[PDB]
Amino acid sequence: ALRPDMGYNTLANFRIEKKIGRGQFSEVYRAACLLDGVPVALKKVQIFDLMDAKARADCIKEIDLHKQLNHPNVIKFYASFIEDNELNIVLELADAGDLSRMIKHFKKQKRLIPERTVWKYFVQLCSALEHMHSRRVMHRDIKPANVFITATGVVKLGDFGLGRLVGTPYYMSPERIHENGYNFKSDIWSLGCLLYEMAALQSPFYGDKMNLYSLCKKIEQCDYPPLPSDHYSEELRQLVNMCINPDPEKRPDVTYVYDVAKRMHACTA
Ligand SMILES: CN(C)CCCNS(=O)(=O)c1cccc(Nc2nc(OCC3CCCCC3)c3[nH]cnc3n2)c1
Repeated sequence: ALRPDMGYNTLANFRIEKKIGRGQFSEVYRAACLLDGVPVALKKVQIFDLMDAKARADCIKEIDLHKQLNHPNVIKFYASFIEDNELNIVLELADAGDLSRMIKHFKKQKRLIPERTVWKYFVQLCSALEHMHSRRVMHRDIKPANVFITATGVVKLGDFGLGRLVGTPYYMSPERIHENGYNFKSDIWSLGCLLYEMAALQSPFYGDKMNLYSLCKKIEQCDYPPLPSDHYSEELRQLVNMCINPDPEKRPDVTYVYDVAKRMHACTA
C-alpha cells in the first residue's frame, strides 16, 4: 500500500497522474509523491525483457554517473530502482515539456523562434555541457526530445543514452557514421544540429527521402538549407557551420561555444 521507509524507491509511493510521452525505448509518466506531495516524472526503461545481464549493469553504470551531476541546467535526479522487473527512473518534472514540443508547437503556427530567445535557451544548455565536459563526461544524447523547460524559462539537460529495425539517433554524427566511436567533439555536433533546429524548426539533415545512404552522403558534404539571413545573425549561422563540421578536429571546444552564447546572449538583451 504505502511505505515511507523506502521513500522514492518504490512505485507504491506515487500516483501516476497521466502519461506525458513515449521516449526512445521508454514511456514517461507524470506522477505525484504521496509522502511529501512533490511532482515527479517516472521513466519505464523496459529493461526486464530483451536485455542481457551485462547491458543491465551498463545501464546502471550510466545512472550512477548521471546521479553525480548537480547543475542548474541539468534535470534533477531523485531515485532509480527496479520494481516488479521494471527499471523505474523518477526525475524532476518540468512544466513546459521537451524542447521538441515547443518546436512542433511553433512550427504548427508557422512562426519562427526569435534569435533573442534562442540564445536565452542555448546559453543555458551550453552551461550544462561545459559543466559535464569539464568533469570529463560526454552526454551522448543531446536532442530536442531530451531538453526540458520550466515555467520560469530555465532549460535543463536530461538522461543519458539508452543505446545498449534500423534506428536513427536524432542527430547522427560522422564519427559514428564510420566505425570510429563517440568522442567529446561529437557532442558539439549534436549541439550544432540542436542550435539549427531552434532556428529552422527542422533538423539540418532532415530530408524528403529517409534513405540511410542518401542521408549519409548529405553528412559527408555539409550540404543543408541555410538559415534566413535577415532573422538570424551571421554570428549564429557561422556557429552552426562551425559545429556541423564533418572533421571533428575543426570543431570548437564546448568552452568557445559556451563563451559565444554568453557574449551573444548579452548582445540580444
Ligand atoms: C499534455 N498535458 C495535457 C498533460 C500533462 C500536463 N502538462 S505537464 O505535466 O506539465 C508536461 C507535459 C509534457 C512534458 C513535461 N515535462 C517533462 N516531460 C518529460 O518526459 C520526457 C518524455 C521522453 C522524451 C520525449 C517525450 C517525453 C520529462 N522527463 C524528465 N523530465 C521531464 N519533464 C511536462
